[PDB]
Amino acid sequence: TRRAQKHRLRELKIQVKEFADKEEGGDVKAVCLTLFLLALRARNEHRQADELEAIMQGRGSGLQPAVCLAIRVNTFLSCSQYHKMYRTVKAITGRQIFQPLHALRNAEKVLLPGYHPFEWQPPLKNVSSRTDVGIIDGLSGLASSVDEYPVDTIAKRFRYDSALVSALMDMEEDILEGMRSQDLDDYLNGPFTVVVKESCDGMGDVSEKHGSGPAVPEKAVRFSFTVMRITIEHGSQNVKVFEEPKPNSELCCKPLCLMLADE
Amino acid sequence: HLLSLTRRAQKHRLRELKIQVKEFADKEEGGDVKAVCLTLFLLALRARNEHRQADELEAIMQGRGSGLQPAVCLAIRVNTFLSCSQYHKMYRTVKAITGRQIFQPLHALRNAEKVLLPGYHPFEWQPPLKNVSSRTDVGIIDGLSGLASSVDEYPVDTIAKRFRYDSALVSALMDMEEDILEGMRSQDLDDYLNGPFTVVVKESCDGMGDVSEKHGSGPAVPEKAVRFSFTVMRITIEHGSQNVKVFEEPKPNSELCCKPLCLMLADESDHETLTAILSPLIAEREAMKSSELTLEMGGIPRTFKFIFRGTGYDEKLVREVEGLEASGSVYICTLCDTTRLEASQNLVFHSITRSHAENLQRYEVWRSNPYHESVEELRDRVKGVSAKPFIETVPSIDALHCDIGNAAEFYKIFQLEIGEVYKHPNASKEERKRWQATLDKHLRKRMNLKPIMRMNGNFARKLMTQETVDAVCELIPSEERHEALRELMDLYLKMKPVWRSSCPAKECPESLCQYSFNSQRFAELLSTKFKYRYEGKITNYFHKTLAHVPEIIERDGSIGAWGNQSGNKLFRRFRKMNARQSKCYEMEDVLKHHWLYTSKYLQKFMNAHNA
Ligand SMILES: [Mg+2]
Ligand SMILES: [Mg+2]
Ligand SMILES: [Zn+2]
Repeated sequence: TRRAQKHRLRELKIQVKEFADKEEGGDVKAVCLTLFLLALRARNEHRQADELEAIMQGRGSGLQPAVCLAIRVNTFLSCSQYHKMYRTVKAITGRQIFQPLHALRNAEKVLLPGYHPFEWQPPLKNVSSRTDVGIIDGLSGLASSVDEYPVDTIAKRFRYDSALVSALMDMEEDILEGMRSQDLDDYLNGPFTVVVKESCDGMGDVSEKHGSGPAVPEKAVRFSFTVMRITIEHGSQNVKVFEEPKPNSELCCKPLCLMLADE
Repeated sequence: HLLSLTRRAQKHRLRELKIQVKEFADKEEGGDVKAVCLTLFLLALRARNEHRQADELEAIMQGRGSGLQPAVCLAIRVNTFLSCSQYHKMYRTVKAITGRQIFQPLHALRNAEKVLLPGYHPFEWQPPLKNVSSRTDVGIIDGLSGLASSVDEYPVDTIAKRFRYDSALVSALMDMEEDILEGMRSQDLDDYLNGPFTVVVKESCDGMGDVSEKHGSGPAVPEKAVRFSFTVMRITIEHGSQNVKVFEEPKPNSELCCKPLCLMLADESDHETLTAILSPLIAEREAMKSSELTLEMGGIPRTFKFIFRGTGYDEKLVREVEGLEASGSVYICTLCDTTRLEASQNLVFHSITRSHAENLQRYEVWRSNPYHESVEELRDRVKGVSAKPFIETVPSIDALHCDIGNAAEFYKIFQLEIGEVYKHPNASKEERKRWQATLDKHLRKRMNLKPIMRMNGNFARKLMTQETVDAVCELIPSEERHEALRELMDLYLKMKPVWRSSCPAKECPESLCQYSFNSQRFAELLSTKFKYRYEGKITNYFHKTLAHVPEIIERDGSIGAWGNQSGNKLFRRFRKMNARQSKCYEMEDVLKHHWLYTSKYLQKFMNAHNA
């Protein structure tokens, strides 16, 4: 019990106390912690040593909902099985480490375009000033009644300014880091210059028809954009505060609209 | 500060302290530096009244904290349909964003899944088990069992992968070890108690329809698949002379308790390949029927017996593997030798007069024909036996077929009673169609029901109501017919709980009683009041519901059910998400995944959140 181990190790306790008062001057905590960690790492059990170091330094047990949403999107996970795994881990570990679908969807709708405000010095004629709208119909109010031109291609689209400001907002951290690295302060103003490239191409067969075989050669198309250069001109010359490492990749192709129409 | 220095600098500064601690350890405890360091650190941590951190440290050292034992992560990965690459990505991402290793690596998961696959734990048998190898570290094997695929032989294109029967049973027992221990502890029994454990096991076999994954290119091949699985139904033990059920399955006819033996790609109607694949399993089963397993699961030797019951066979397969004709025979009852003509006359008075030995005898008589009789008389003397049986089957029925048959009969009864056919000897088909349309419109207007020729269970359940028969009888005069229909509906609703309770011996024994009485009353009412339905037609489901219900109850004591599209979707998901190519390792991988999915250990670790 406690009394037995205390009676058996009081000598070691007072010895470590004297040695810490002589060397560290009343720092038995750090001495014993470092000794325990070194022993556990020499025992070739670095897992428990790292876990103890994390739980003693003050590292959080759970994680932010943003990382959960990120891994859920990058692993192609549904909602039912995700909730199943969440509740299973919460029941096994006792504590809550992951995050339910509520905060996940909250962070999702926060990150989606059409959330944070912005403005334009010109009035931007033929464009509304509303700034809380995201996905809309790609038909743009095209009347498709019985007495008009037949059309059935479902199309969805973002707003160009909305998607643009959303991309700028999610790359704000990277461009601020670049500006801090390129011998520049933080209280800087523009006018920043952003080079945006546009691209669009078809997809081919996107229909997994299995009812009777090959039914229709349904072809789709996507219109997208990509940011690959952000510069600022201060004083005389300029400095490229952001240059895309590999723009010809399938990870920075910000999409605008999707249509189920032939090329 | 000391916490800011690297491990190298801290080691250089505390070498003397470490030497003193280790020499004290080897001089007092005798080379126990680990335990003395743990105790010293725990005391130094508790010296500042840090009981929360002390309890967390104790939980971490014990391993019951944020460890995520490889079994739990394996269950998660196998249930959420997670591949190896995506799981490794998630693991490394969480480890980098958290710092600690909360999940497990891939090799730990491989070890955890190999410790559960069949052919790992040792076992033995009291009999030598002739014609069976004694090797005990084999898992997935080719289901053909030394085929003859040479070019000069009968061609066959199948991929059969199977586990060994004894290996699968030992794996299932090692899986349910904890469950049976908990059960015997809850049943007020000693922790140490040898066998023999009477293990009643259910046997089943059914196809999977279509498992092809061809996106386009037209309907190239049907590619029909088929499986063969078992399910441990119950375990019983005795203390002296009195028996006591020590383990009973909560959901026998479920999907999470389907332990698969073999998986192959062959048509169910393909008889020769099915026989060639299932002969080794039948041989193993008949050799194990009279053996004694010995295991060391609970630290002490435990003996095991087995009782096999092949009740998981549908009608299409029980009319093919048993030797009878598929569908064109006059004989319809799979228990009695009553013809279709005699079944319409004799309703309830029957008995089970079929077994495997008598079927073998009848097939031998058919083959030899020692009496030298004509073909028709020989056929009606062998009671339709034409093929040789090779699997001892125990047929059974479910409530769904019974109720749909009763409703299909009552629908035509309503049509015949609304058409006034008792006064019209010969009617016309168009007049009967007009009767049907009028009845459908009246029902849709009063009861608000949607008629359809395609019959199912929901239609039969919603049609069998007292309000329905009242609404369809209030139209016809001569209220004596109304009273007859009332008595018929009353007898039906009194007989329903017999097969709609799953336990007549405990749920409703009074309903089980007087069954023959009410059945005879119903037969007398049908043969006297409704003396017109005798057209030489009778349904086998209705015959089994009338006659062979009490015998099945006395044999087993339950009916239950069989959720049609249940296994095919799971097989397709396993074959698409987590499976290999080459059509050779694909079946092994899907079988391993299905076995890991049907494990009681992983399921218990999963559904533990309800507590
Ligand atoms: Mg192109
Ligand atoms: Mg079937
Ligand atoms: Zn019968």
